[PDB]
Amino acid sequence: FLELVEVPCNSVHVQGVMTPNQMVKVTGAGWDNGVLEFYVTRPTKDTSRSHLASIMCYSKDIDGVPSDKAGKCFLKRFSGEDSSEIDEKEVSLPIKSHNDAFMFVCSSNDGSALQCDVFALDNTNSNDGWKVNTVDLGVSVSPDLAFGLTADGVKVKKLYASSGLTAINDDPSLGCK
Repeated sequence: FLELVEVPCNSVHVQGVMTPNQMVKVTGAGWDNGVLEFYVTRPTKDTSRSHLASIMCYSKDIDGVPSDKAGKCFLKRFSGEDSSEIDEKEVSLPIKSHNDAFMFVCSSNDGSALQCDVFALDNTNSNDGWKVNTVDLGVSVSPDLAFGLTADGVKVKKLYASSGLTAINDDPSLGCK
């Protein structure tokens, strides 16, 4: 959307702060097993990182997932001061299954709040089209935010950021290649 450039790495690490209206995009075709986690981390303030926010999606198509979790997604917020968990909350997102294709598109409208558009193509009925819901992550932009996925076997993971965003593209520890 607009001028998105692929980030040749495994996650999107922003240099500095996100100005308003730039975007980062994380896409995949699904995952193999377990929970899908979309993360936003920030630098801890020795040079380590801490979660700022997390979206965890439980597949409706894996036997044994609790009935109160299966096919649901949850937003976990963390304190931007002591890295403490503030709260968890169910959020309405179109990702229902680990066989769905999906995209996360995150931006800050005013340089302060972070929100993401979450797109999914439901595998269990891929004959409907794409669906999208927007989620406010309920945290504020900090310098040097990182965005990515943590999951067992994400299929065809690709990453993009706005042209005007400074994204790390040469750190071998981020799988940059």
